[PDB]
Amino acid sequence: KPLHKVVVCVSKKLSKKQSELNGIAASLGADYRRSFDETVTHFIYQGRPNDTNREYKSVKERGVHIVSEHWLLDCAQECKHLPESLYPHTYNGS
Repeated sequence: KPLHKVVVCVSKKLSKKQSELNGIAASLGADYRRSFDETVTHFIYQGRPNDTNREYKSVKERGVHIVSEHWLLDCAQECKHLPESLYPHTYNGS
């Protein structure tokens, strides 16, 4: 369980795939919340440079890790806790 200290929350933006992303997180030992709260450590979000998305801005200011969906996908592929900084919300794929 590489993600044992993680609590993910899938952004509203990624609602279409929330169960998939939560399941990947749980497979790696993480917990998840269905909406954002003070227990979340990692917010899964896809956005753009200088993003004005409301939920993104809110989470950003709380200092929580904001990562691309590809952070979960690649952590699962590698069975490893990959660094968050390689997977900003502006990362769209390899």
